[PDB]
Amino acid sequence: MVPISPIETVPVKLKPGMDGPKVKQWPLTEEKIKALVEICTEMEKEGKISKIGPENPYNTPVFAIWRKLVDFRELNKRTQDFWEVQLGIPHPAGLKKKKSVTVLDVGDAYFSVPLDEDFRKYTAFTIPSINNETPGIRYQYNVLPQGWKGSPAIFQSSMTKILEPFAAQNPDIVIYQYMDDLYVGSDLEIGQHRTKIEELRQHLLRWGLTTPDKKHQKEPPFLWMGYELHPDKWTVQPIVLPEKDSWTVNDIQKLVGKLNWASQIYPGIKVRQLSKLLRGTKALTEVIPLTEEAELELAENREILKEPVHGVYYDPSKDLIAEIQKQGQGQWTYQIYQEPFKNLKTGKYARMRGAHTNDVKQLTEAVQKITTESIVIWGKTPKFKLPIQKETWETWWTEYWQATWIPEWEFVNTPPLVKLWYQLEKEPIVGAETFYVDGAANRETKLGKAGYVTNKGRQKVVPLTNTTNQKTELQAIYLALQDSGLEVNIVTDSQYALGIIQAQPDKSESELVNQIIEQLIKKEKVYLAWVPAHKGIGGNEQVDKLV
Amino acid sequence: IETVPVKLKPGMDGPKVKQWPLTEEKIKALVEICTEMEKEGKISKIGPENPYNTPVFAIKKKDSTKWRKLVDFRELNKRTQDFWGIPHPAGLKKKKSVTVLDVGDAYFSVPLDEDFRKYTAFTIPSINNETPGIRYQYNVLPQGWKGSPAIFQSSMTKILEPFKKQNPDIVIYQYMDDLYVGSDLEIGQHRTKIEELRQHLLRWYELHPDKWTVQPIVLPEKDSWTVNDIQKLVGKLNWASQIYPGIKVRQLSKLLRGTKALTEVIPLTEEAELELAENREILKEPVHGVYYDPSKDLIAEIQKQGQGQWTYQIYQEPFKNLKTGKYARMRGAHTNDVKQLTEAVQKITTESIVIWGKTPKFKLPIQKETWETWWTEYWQATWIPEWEFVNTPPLVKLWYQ
Ligand SMILES: N#Cc1ccc2ccc(Oc3ccccc3OCCn3ccc(=O)[nH]c3=O)cc2c1
Repeated sequence: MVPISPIETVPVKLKPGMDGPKVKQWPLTEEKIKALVEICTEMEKEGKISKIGPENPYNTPVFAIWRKLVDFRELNKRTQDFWEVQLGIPHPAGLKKKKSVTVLDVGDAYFSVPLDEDFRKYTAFTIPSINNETPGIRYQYNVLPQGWKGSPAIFQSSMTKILEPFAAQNPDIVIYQYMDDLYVGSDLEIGQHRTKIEELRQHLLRWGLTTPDKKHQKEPPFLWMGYELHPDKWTVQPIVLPEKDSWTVNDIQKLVGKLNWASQIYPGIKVRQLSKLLRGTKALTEVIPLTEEAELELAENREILKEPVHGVYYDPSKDLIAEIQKQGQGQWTYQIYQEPFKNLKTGKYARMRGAHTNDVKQLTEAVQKITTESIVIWGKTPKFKLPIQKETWETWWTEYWQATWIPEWEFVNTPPLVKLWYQLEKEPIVGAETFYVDGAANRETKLGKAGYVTNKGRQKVVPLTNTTNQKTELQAIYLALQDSGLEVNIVTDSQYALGIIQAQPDKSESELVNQIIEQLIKKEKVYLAWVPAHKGIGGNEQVDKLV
Repeated sequence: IETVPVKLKPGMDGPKVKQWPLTEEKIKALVEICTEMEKEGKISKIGPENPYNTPVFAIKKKDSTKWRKLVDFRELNKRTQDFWGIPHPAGLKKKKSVTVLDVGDAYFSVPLDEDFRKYTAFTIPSINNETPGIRYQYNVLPQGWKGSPAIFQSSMTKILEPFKKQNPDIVIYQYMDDLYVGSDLEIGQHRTKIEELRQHLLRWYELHPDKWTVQPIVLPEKDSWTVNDIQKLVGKLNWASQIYPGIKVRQLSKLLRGTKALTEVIPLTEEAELELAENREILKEPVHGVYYDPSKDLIAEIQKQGQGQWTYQIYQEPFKNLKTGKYARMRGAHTNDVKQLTEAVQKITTESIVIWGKTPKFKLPIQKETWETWWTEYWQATWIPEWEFVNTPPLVKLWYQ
C-alpha cells in the first residue's frame, strides 16, 4: 500500500460565548430509519464518520429524502466566521484563450478532507432506533460535512495548498479552481496537454484524490453560472422571458434581473421604464399595468434578444478599448473590445437619483464605473472613446467647482454628442440691462409674488397662488430671463436659486428649473450676481413682492 | 525582542474590510515585496480560519522608482485600544525648519504579540478573482499601525538619547512611521545634521514652518467702485460678520440705493469710506476667543479656486479657524484636478500633524466615486486621514480668494 500524504487540518472554534448545538432528534418512519442505518453503515465503513459514546452532549437533527440530510443550521449559527473566496466571480471576458482546455471534477470532494478532531464532537448526530426501544445510534463526522459553514473554505484552501507545487513546476499551464471542479488549460500540443493532465491527476492521486478515469465527462461548450463557454468565444445561456397579461412585482424583479444579466453581452438593453414600477416594493403580490414606453422598450428587448451575440476572450498583447454612447433619459450604454466589431463585453449605466443633473457628470460617472469594472476584470484601465469634444471637456473641468478627472480618452463622433448648453459670465456685462429680481411667499396662505425692477425703468410683479419662497425666487429669475435681451445681468438674493444654477444642470425634475434652463440656452450672455437680503441694498426690493 | 501584550477595545471584534481592486502592476509589486517579507519572517501565510482583513495597496514615494507597500490600517487603528501620553511639542511649529524622516524599517525588528497577529491579516488580490488572494498576517510591528510607534517609544527614546543630549535646540517629534526634526540652522548645516542623524539611526523633504502663517481677510482698495464691486464687497463683509463682531455695512448699502447698472461707477461717500476703514481695522485684529480642544476633531475644508489654486481652512467650531492657507504648488499636476487635490490633502494633513499632532477630517470638493476611483494613484504618504464629500457648491469660494 502506497502511503498517500496526509492533509493538515484547519483549526476551528465556535463563536465566543457559545457552546455546541444540542437539538431534539426528529421522529422518523421505520423505512427512513433503515435507509439511514444502511447509509451511515457504508459511510462508517468508508471512514467518513465514527460511532461515539453517550458522553457527547451535542446532537444534530438528521433526515431522509435514499439520501441522508443533516441540518447543520444551528451549528452554522454557532460556528465561527470564515474567509470566503467566492466574493465576485470570474468573468468569461477576462479569460485568456488556450489551445487546449480540460476539466477534472473532484468526485469524492468534501469527504477526502479531514476535519479538526477537536471540533468533531460538535458535529455529533443520532439515528432513532426502531420503536425507540433502544438508545439511538450515535455518530460524529471525521471529515468535512456537507452543509457545514466551514467546508467550502477549508476545502478550497486545502486544494490550493496541494496544487501550488504542481503549478509552480508547470508555469506553461494554467489551472483554475472552482468548487468541485478544476479547469486546466495550455497553449501546448494536444498530446503534451493530455499528458500533463495525466501528470496532474497523478499528483492529486498522491494525496488520495480521484479524477475521472474515462474520457472526461464534460467537453466544450461549458455551461457554467449562466454562461456558455466555447473554445473560440463566450456567451450567455439562452434567455427566458415570461409573457403574461397580468404582472406582479416579483415578476418585474425577475425580468429586470434577467435583462440586466443579458445586458453584459447584448448591447442596447434598456431597463428604466420597467424599473420605475418597482417603487413601493416589499409587496410581492400586485398587478402593475404597462405604459407605451415600457411596452415599446420590452418589444425592443425582444428585438435585441432575437439573434445570438458572442463575446471574445482577452488578449493582453492588444490594447483595451471602451466606447460609450448616450441613450437618453439618463441611460448610457458601453462596449469593451480590442478588435472593432468584436466585443469583449458590453454594459449599461443609469443616472443616480437626484433633483438636477447634466450629461457631462453622468458621462464621468459612467467612465468611473467602466474603469472600476475593467480594473476588476483585466487589471487595467481601458482607453476611452467618448461622444464629447475635447474643448467641451476642457471648458467643463476647468470651470467646474468640483475636482474631476477622466483617464486617457479620444473623441468619437457618434451623435448625440455631450455638450455644454449654456455658460454664465464671470464678470458683469457692459451695455446689458440689469434686472433686480425678487420673490416672496406667505407660509400660511401659500400666496406669493415674484418680479423684477431694472435700471432702464422696466418693472414687473406677478401674483402667484399655491407657491413657496423658493418657487417665487426661481420664478422671478425666470421672469427676468423671459423679458430680457440676448445679453442680461441678473441680481438676486436667493442662495437657493444661485446654488441650483451654479450646479449647472441641463435637465431637472422641476418644470420651472427646466424652463429657466431653456431660457439660458437661448441667451448670448448671462451674468448672475448675488447680494444679501434685507441689508437695505438698493434696487433689491423685498418691499415690492411682500405686499 | 520581548513582545508586549496588546488587546482591542471592549465589545469590538477584529476588522473585516473589503479589499478593493488593484491594477496588475501593483499586484505584481505587492507579490514580489510580500514574497521577500515572507522570506524575512516579517509576514506569514494564513489559512481560512482567519476571517479578518485589512486593505492593502502599492505606491511610489518621492524620487524613487521602487514600489512600496501601504496598508490602510484605519479601521484596525480605531478598533485598537488607546495607547498611553506624550504632550505635543508646541515648539515644533515655531521652529524655522523641519525635516521628515521615514523610520518604518525600524519597526520590523520588534516582534508582534502573538495573540494579536490574527487582526493584521491582509490579502493580495487577484485579477478577475481567478485564484484566491494571497493571505498574510504580520509577525513583527506593522507600518501604519498606531500601536507600532507606541510600543517602539522606549526604543526610539534610547536610540535618540545621545543626539538629544547633544543638541538641546533641536526638537524631535514622532508620528506613525515618520520622525519630524525641527531646528533653526542653515539648509546646508540642516542637511548635514540630517545625514548625521540618519547615520546615527543607521548603525543602530525640506519643510519650513516659518514661511507659513495664518491669513487675514483683505478688502479691495480702489479709486473707483462700480455697483457690482460694492455688491460683492457688501457680500464679503456680511459673511465676515459671522466671524468679526463689529462689522457694519449699512453705509455701503446706502450707496446702492436705487436700481443702477452693475457696471456704473458710484463715488463713495465719506461715511462709506469711514465704515470701510473701521471694517479694515477690525479685520486686521485676530479672531475673538479661538482655542484648541484636544477632545474635539479637527475639520479641514478645501475649495478649488481654479488655475491650480486651492484654498483651505482648518477649524473645530464653525467660523473659528485654527489655521487657513492656500496651496498653489504645481508639480506635474497641471492637467489633473484629482492629483492636485490629493497632494493638497497630503500637505494639509502634514501641517496638521506638525501643529497639533493629529490628522483632520477632510471635506473634499469631489464626487465620492471619482475620488475613491483615483486617489491611491497619487498618494505618497505613509498615513491616511478620514474624509467626506461635499456635493453642494459653497458660496464662500471667492471669499477666500
Ligand atoms: N474560477 C473559475 C473558472 C470557472 C469556470 C471555468 C471554465 C473554463 C475555463 O477555461 C480555462 C482554464 C484554464 C486556463 C484558461 C481557460 O480559459 C480561457 C478561455 N477558454 C475557455 C473555454 C475554452 O474551451 N477555451 C478557452 O480558451 C476556466 C474556468 C475558470
